[PDB]
Amino acid sequence: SPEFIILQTYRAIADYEKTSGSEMALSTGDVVEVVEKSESGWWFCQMKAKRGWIPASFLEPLDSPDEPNYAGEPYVAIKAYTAVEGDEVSLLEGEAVEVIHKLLDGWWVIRKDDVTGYFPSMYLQKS
Amino acid sequence: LGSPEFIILQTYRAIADYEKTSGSEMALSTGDVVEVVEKSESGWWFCQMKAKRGWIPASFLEPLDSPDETEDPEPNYAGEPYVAIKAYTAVEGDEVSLLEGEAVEVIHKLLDGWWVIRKDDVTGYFPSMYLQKS
Amino acid sequence: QPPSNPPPRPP
Amino acid sequence: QPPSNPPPRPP
Repeated sequence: SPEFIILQTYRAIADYEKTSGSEMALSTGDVVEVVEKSESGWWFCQMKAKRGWIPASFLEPLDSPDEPNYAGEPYVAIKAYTAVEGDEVSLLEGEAVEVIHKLLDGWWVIRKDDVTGYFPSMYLQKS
Repeated sequence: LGSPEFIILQTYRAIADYEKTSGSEMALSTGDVVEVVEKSESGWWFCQMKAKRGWIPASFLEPLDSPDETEDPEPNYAGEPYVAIKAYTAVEGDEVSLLEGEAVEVIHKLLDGWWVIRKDDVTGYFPSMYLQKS
Repeated sequence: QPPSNPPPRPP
Repeated sequence: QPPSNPPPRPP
């Protein structure tokens, strides 16, 4: 794109429905960043960034829907957590566990004695 | 003046609705396409909605803070010569019908693309895109 | 290049 | 800094 740009920010005051592909829909109150102003009365804009933390598990790759560990890694709970779902594990602070799967969605598969199930990774620490 | 920088981000699609429980989170609707800024082993990912973009009517916007201060150029009641490059049939009672090639006097170049013009004793709105400077 | 029709009149 | 609570379980 261009070498330099001063981006101006404006607010939509009415709803707008696209009538062609190169346009953008607007809802009243939408905050937009103006990229280019044409004397035709059309301005090329992008919706102002909307961001924040979300759960990885609520996401999937744009394309597509997509091993046993018999020797788990030693971890210890740093905060008590009571199981909500039936496949979760209740732990008190200080209780050591075997981490079977360090899953990326924040719910690891662990084992302690004769119990196994899911537990928040944020509440575990290497032992 | 600022310097534009493109940060190539991995993209993912929301598979279910998510409702924010704290301020730094973001709501999701099934099907939303998001860009990933940072991943956390906590299972939380910092993302941004892939932004929509495109052409919109200037008239549907107002300045963020100074919405009462008009940004339009001043009228020029003396008029500036333009000619219609495409015929246009007035739809609204305040619009001007012109045939291709007719000369007019532009008296107000409103930012919204609907300019005020004068043609003999008639004054009204006409699409700036259908006009060309003489 | 902007759309090939004038924008709508103001809302 | 992510939120101070675990993410919801996968849908």
